[PDB]
Amino acid sequence: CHLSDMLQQLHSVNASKPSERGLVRQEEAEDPACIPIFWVSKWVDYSDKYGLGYQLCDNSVGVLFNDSTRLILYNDGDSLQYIERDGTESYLTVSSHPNSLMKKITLLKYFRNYMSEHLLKAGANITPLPYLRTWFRTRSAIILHLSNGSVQINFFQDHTKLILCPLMAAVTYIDEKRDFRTYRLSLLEEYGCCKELASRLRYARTMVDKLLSS
Amino acid sequence: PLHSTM
Ligand SMILES: *[C@]12C[C@H]3C[C@H](C[C@H](C3)C1)C2
Repeated sequence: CHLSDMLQQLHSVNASKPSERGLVRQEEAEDPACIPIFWVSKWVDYSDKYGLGYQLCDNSVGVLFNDSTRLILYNDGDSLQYIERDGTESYLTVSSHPNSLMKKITLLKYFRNYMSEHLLKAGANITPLPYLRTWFRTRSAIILHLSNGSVQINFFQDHTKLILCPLMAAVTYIDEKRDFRTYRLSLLEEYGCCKELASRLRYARTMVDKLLSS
Repeated sequence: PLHSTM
């Protein structure tokens, strides 16, 4: 799911030692045309019993249940998409659905209501349907792999975040002050970047390796 | 954390 391409993109940038330049010109690597359309704006880890609930930046919500199935609710508040473990996609609505999905739909409603009333929305000041294919958490970050190939990594301690988009060969970095910047990885290789971002990109490569090994 | 940032 574009993971191999992303790995190669990261390897190239990391091997170029972006923070070891006579003059780092990170700003020259920005590319407004590569701004992502979708990213995870909120999430709730209730995997001890049900799964991982999350909200995308367009206000749609979704859940990757422990049984590896997914249920997505569009931002119109009624349209739904169910994805089986095998990837088989089915479409329905909150008002018209099979009884077999009643429980998962109720669970999604609970998740929606919660995230809607609580938590900050990541990338709120930025103007941009995939489902969550895979996710895992390390001791320092949560890794989210979307069906459109994007990989998002949220770092717990400093709240910085990376949204990797392999189709655009781009990466969006949200720093501690919530500054949202989108870069072309090829330009980061050419112009370099600060030590902090370089470190996050090295970590990202390792996280992509994990997604590939899973 | 068990949820994203508040
Ligand atoms: C999460 C993982 C470690 C860092 C921080 C605090 C605690 C230990 C729970 C988030």
